[PDB]
Amino acid sequence: QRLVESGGGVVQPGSSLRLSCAASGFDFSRQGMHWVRQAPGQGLEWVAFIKYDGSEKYHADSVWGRLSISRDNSKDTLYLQMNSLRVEDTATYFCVREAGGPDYRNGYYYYDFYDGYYNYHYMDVWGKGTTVTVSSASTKGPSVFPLAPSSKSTSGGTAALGCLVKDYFPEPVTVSWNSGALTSGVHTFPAVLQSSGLYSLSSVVTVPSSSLGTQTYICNVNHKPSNTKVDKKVEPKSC
Amino acid sequence: SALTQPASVSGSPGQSITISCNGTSNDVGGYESVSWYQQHPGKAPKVVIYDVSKRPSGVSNRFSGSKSGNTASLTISGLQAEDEGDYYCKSLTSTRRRVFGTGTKLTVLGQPKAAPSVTLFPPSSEELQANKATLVCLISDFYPGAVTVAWKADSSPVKAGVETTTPSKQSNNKYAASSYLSLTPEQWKSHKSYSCQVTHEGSTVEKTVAPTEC
Ligand SMILES: *[C@@H]1O[C@H](CO[C@@H]2O[C@@H](C)[C@@H](O)[C@@H](O)[C@@H]2O)[C@@H](O[C@@H]2O[C@H](CO)[C@@H](O)[C@H](O)[C@H]2NC(C)=O)[C@H](O)[C@H]1NC(C)=O
Repeated sequence: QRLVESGGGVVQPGSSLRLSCAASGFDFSRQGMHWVRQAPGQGLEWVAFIKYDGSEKYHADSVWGRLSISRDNSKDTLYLQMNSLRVEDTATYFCVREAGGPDYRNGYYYYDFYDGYYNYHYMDVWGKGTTVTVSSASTKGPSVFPLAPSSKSTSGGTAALGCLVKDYFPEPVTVSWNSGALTSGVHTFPAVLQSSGLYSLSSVVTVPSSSLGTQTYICNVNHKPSNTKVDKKVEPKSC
Repeated sequence: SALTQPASVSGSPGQSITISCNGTSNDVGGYESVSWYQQHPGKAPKVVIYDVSKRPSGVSNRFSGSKSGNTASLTISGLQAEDEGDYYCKSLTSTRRRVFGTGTKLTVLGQPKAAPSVTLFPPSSEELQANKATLVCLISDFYPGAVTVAWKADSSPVKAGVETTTPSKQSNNKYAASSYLSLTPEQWKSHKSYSCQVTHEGSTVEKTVAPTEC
């Protein structure tokens, strides 16, 4: 059993968006399906449920009339149509399967109409999720500043240097070093969302202290959402 | 309206803990359909209990569940570091809807310590020319994944302009985090030093930068 979400993206409030969920590894036509969402650093929020044959639909009060669930059993696909999007709709969206099977009575297994599953009232399969971001912020490439190595950043034989990737929108940015030739001692930190609505993050690399001034170090920042790429050379300080 | 859970609970390895989940006559108290879900960082939730007390196939028997009136309860015996994460309860409703609990952060205590590596970068000259200034404090290779970050201007505490990330697991299964202090060039030049203080398990590692230094 497998669930794969898609259709997520970054939009301004009032915009529309259509989420899709590809299901495999089981009889999609017989099982109920849920949409569940989780905002960044927040709790799970049940969004909607749809019966195996789509004859019944249920939506949360907070999304009713704006988000709507649907399904196509001929293509084994679950849909979530998102209209009049609001900032609070910003979250990771999960396609989730309703656990189910036959009900048991008088020594008999009963199924619903057309042998559809009865709900067992718990979720047994989750997709990895698709990201939805609703923001008034406009697209913006990152400003890349050097985080130069000095005596106050070295640890004996090794030294730390990096790049500050500042004020971009939206996520994500990816960072490599020396065009991927430098993969050891490298660590890129998760981004912070500043009150400006713009993001910032840092990428750091640990290198031989003796190699400074002889070896060149360039951070390759990539921001596809703005079609921007920046190669930043990091010069060593004399401190 | 979501079901009420405690914000956080914690115990030591081997001992037993219990997480409560409070609903109404139209959800928790109305049906025998309460389920519990475990969520690790950057992961989808996994069910550990359903129908109040039933265990899914392949779930540890350390997990148990019960219910009394409007209060559902998840109990974890023989605590392990593996059990660390967020726990959510879920219930069917009288309106045929589903509702999750507010979730509980479960922390496993008494684990073996790893002190944090702290690297503090002052504002680059380039950023300064752009009439801006950012202090970058990077924290890595610590465990457990709980830290506290405080900033100092000279000797005085600073909270304004501070942005800090929640700790996340590294590839090496340790934790890392970062903190940023946004200043004006004037503010930066106005003080003799700025300090990034990282507290971790009753110990504080502090790094300092000064405008007077390169
Ligand atoms: C979730 O509910 C439990 C149980 O609360 C009892 O039942 C409620 C419906 C209401 O009638 C309460 O007055 C009852 O106490 C709460 O458990 C209590 O927790 C406090 C401290 O947290 C403890 O001192 C009490 O002994 C507990 N009471 C019982 C009966 O065990 C729990 O606090 C609730 N969770 C919250 C409020 O977040």
